[PDB]
Amino acid sequence: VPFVEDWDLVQTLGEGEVQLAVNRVTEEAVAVKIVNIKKEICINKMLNHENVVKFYGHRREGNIQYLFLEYCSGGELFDRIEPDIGMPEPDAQRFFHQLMAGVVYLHGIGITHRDIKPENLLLDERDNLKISDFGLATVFRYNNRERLLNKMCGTLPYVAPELLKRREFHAEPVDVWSCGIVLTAMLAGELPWDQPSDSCQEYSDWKEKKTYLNPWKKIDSAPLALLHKILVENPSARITIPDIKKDRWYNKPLKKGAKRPRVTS
Ligand SMILES: COc1cc2c(cc1OC)-c1n[nH]c(-c3ccc(O)cc3)c1C2
Repeated sequence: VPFVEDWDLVQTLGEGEVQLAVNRVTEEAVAVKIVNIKKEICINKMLNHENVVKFYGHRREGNIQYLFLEYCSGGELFDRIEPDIGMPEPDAQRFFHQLMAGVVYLHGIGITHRDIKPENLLLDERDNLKISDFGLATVFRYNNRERLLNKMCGTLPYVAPELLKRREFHAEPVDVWSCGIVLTAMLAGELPWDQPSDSCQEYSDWKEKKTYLNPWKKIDSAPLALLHKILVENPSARITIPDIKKDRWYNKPLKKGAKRPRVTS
């Protein structure tokens, strides 16, 4: 079948750069990443899950690497968050369920993302959350042996406090913490601190349990009981994903399914 391997770059999705590519024959839409990268390709080749951005393949034309990835027409979770407001709680709960399914998957295969934030959480046509960008990702468990991390990476507002205080740390509690910062952004439409350090007034207020202040003031007591268990400074006392799935707000019926077509009489 001629020309089925030809793609047209029709618009920039993000900045290397990510372009929306449309197949000349089929009109199938994919996102093409134009660019460390050797590790990114190898990690993406291991991934196959409904809440992880699909990897179709890669091609190298000289010095330029072309990564063929899933186009998520719903865009970023970031653009669903209304500044200083957030989003309806049943939406945030459904996105948080999906974020956990993805993170459970990655952790089960011994991969840590290390930069979870709403800019990286994409949405497909049915608003299904997909984790993206494996550029900072790494193997923390191999041959059933865990290796402690020491490399400082991520984005300061989403980084766990042990990354700024300790030489070495477990990988899984770091991704749990960032998921708790994402949940805060979804329910309050604002980040609680610039970084999780004692020098940060907002961070000290949280540790002092001053939940009468923002963003905690905008969050209902049931999701806020969950954020109290996630945003725990000691990563050994911090809630794990198996225990998150047992949380009351996490199991609270709130959201109806996607409205199906209906007629009366
Ligand atoms: C800013 O808006 C968007 C951004 C983006 C998309 C779609 C958007 O709007 C529909 C999209 N699909 N796949 C990807 C994407 C896929 C893999 C990756 O590593 C990085 C980005 C993006 C970014």
